[PDB]
Amino acid sequence: YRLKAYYREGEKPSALRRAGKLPGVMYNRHLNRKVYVDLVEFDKVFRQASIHHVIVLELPDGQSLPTLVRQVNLDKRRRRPEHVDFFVLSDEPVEMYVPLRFVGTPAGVRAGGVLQEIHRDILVKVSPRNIPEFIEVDVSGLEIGDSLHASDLKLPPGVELAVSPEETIAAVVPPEDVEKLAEE
Amino acid sequence: MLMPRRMKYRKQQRGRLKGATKGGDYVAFGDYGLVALEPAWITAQQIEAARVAMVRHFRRGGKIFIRIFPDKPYTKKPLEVRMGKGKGNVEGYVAVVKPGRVMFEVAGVTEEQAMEALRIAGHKLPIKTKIVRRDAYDEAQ
Amino acid sequence: MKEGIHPKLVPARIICGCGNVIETYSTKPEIYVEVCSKCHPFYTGQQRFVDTEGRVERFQRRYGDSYRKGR
Amino acid sequence: DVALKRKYYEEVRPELIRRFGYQNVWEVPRLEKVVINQGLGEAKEDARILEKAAQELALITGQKPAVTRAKKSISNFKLRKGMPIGLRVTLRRDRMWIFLEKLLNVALPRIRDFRGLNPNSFDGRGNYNLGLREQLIFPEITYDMVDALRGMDIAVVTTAETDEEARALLELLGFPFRK
Amino acid sequence: KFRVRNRIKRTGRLRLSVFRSLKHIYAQIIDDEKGVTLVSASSLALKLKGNKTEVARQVGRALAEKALALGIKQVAFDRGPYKYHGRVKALAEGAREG
Amino acid sequence: VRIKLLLECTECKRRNYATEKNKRNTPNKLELRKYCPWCRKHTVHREVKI
RNA sequence: UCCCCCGUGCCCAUAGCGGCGUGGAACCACCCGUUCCCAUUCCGAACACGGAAGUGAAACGCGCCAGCGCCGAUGGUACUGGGCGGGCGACCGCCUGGGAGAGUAGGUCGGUGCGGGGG
RNA sequence: UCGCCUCCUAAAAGGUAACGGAGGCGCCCAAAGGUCCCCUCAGGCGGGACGGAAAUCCGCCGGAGAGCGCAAGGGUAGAAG
RNA sequence: GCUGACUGGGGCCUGUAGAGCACUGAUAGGGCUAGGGGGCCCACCAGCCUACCAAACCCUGUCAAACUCCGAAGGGUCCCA
Ligand SMILES: [Mg+2]
Ligand SMILES: [Mg+2]
Ligand SMILES: [Mg+2]
Ligand SMILES: [Mg+2]
Ligand SMILES: [Mg+2]
Ligand SMILES: [Mg+2]
Ligand SMILES: [Mg+2]
Ligand SMILES: [Mg+2]
Ligand SMILES: [Mg+2]
Repeated sequence: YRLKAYYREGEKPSALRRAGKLPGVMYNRHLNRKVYVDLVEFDKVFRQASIHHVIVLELPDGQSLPTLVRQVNLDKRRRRPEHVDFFVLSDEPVEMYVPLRFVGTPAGVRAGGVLQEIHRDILVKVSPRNIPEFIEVDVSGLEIGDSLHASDLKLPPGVELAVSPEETIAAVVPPEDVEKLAEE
Repeated sequence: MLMPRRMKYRKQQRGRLKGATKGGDYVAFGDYGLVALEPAWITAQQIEAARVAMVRHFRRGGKIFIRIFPDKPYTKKPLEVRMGKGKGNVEGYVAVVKPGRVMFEVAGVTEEQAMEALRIAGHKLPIKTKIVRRDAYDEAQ
Repeated sequence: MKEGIHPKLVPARIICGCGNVIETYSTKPEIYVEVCSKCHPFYTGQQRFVDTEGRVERFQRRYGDSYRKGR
Repeated sequence: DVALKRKYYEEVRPELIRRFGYQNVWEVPRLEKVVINQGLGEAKEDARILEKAAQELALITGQKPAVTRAKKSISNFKLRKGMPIGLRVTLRRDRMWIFLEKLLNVALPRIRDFRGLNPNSFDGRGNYNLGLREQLIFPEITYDMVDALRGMDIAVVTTAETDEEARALLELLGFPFRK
Repeated sequence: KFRVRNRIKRTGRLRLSVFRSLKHIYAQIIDDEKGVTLVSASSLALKLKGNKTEVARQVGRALAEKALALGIKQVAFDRGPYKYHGRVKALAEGAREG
Repeated sequence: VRIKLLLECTECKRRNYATEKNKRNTPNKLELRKYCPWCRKHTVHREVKI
């Protein structure tokens, strides 16, 4: 995932976007520079990049450094990006969100219910070099009652976690049919 | 309906409606959600009318997540009475929603269904709405 | 310390219907006693006051045990 | 001259050191306090006090007790901001042995009853806390002065920690147990 | 935290803070606002006698002796967890009236 | 105040006054107290009525 | 001057809580006693006194760690002095100064004067 | 409804209206006052004779959520308790 | 007889906007879990299950004129111009 960046001296952020670009920032232990990216181009990347995969930025210095979004601030109304925080990866252990790929048809669905995916991620610390893609999850078997979570996942090589780990990550809740009105 | 079970004060001033949303602008729970495009007091009967519409569309299926909550006291003076003699009585409760708030949102239902489901509930509301689905809502790392 | 009120504090005798016991140091001379007459710790006790008077001697191990019921 | 005294210094003290023990002549399980609260039988004080529990029970352990008083509001218990309802007595060192020892193995007995002391009853720091059905019945009886069946609840705080270190101290000191 | 620290009730300058150790009995005549300890005097940590309520009765006049050389004739007493008793240490001079 | 009743304090060595309030019922009846006079100053005072 | 400890203040969590070190030579504490001054709503527990066999266990002092606590950018918003506009209205936008709160990167298991005893 | 007190409305000094929103006062205490000396809470979890889910106990953990005669607010354990 | 409005620079006094749940309350779902329908029940010694009710507590989402861990812009005042 390749996304290009550019430097910002210190001129009206309102202009950058009133143009067509998306102001932002880069940082970690050392280094922290005000940068920016083309809005319509950064979106096409993020749509898949998200914060689960590493976004390789660039610059004039032709230095393709690896990073990942730390947080994207929205416009509330208009609901679109307004600024991004790029975290430059190193060699040091870092905490990130690895996507949980819940695979399988839970017995609770065919029976009665919906698979509410309480947590579609899980912050875990790891090595930039060794970044997982998706922590699969065994969903079949989950019935209507409570459901597996946190301390129940296959944690890949050198990838522990920064969870409770009691934090429920999923649960099958009965479906809503007919019959309503309780306040008679 | 839907309303607070307890309170420290039965009646409260009207307050204003300027500003964005303060919070609750990203999906957070389900797969699709209905977002508010204008400021407005959404009443308990409106919320209910929408939710039932939902559960009614996709009969026996998915989970609906009502995210706004009517906890603000709406007041009204007795029919044909003059100004004065104190504040009116509580007619109902409302939810102060500002532009951007994701009011409702569904889960566990086909995309096509999510749409027509959220569309209908929109009609029940007194403001313009927009349907959406998980995206840059992953506010994390 | 505390002057007044306090008891008297004086040694006497801890009798005992089964040999001497604790050494005076309380405030009582006579007493039923009975340290334990059978401790109780685990066993050596549980003298379960139920002993059916003169057990055995009658109705005992007779009437013909199990027998050749196997046939 | 003291009764148990030896029992602890002579016995128990060593069996522990090597069963546990080691190094310090201090990190060895030993008692330090012995308090005991009555509460006032199955009916508290009343303006017409009681204080017999005081005067009597006081010297059934050798030394008058103090007087505690409630707090907070009662409503359905009959009390108020308190006054009195207490009458308890702590005490350590000498009297601790003398009271429980010259009463541990000779007094506690007699009271018509079952097995040993309730096992699962300790916690941390080993303190235990039994609690006879009050029943002022024996030892030091010398009848008369009989108004209520008021008795008490004994609290024994020891050094030690865990439950073994503590239990080991009592068990090997003279505390029949578990059922 | 037996807290105490009644010394907070100190306004008037020059407090003679004390110390009741098992072996010795220290003492400093400190002037706050400047955060400086003017005079002083220690127990046998200064050599003297051997008896508690004794070494004190003198470990005092000693400190009082030095203090006068500096004109410091008026101060206030102290000893945080004091209890003004036993090792009380009465002493001439030191126009403290105490 | 109906039950409190406000009384004064006489010099007993003669006349004088100061005046305060009592509380007949609540632990009370007859007030003796040390008060500094004006007509010499330094004595004991009792109740009265006025 | 330089390390250690004993009292004292200032700064008032990056100054603590909790784990894990360790320290007694000295000081300190725990202890040994409680006849004596003095004590407890009852207990020499606490105050208090006279000591000196044993100890660092406790408490305390001094280190180690980031997990809780705490501290916390840079950017970008919000909001807003002042100025100028739009919408029937609920409200909203541009200019110019000021500019959070949260969040993120990250920071921290203190700093420091005066007087004592000791190498 | 009419005087007094607390909070809000009141737009971060003070002040600020309406038949605006929500509660109190018309006492009391000789100890609930002065000073000196000690003491520290509520709850949470254990363990507890009668013991509710708070009587009083014992052990940790607990900076204040307890307490402070009565409304509400401010304040407060380095005490006003 | 230069002290005025207004203004520049200092020093603080403050809790609105905003925001945020640490307090007081309000909150949807989920987890865990005292109870209570009740359920297999070996029957008192516990017990096991529960797309019902459901504490306290934690997680995710929020709400407040009489909430505030936090907090502007400004405003007030004094000094020098
Ligand atoms: Mg004001
Ligand atoms: Mg103002
Ligand atoms: Mg007094
Ligand atoms: Mg001028
Ligand atoms: Mg002027
Ligand atoms: Mg100015
Ligand atoms: Mg506010
Ligand atoms: Mg607001
Ligand atoms: Mg100014």
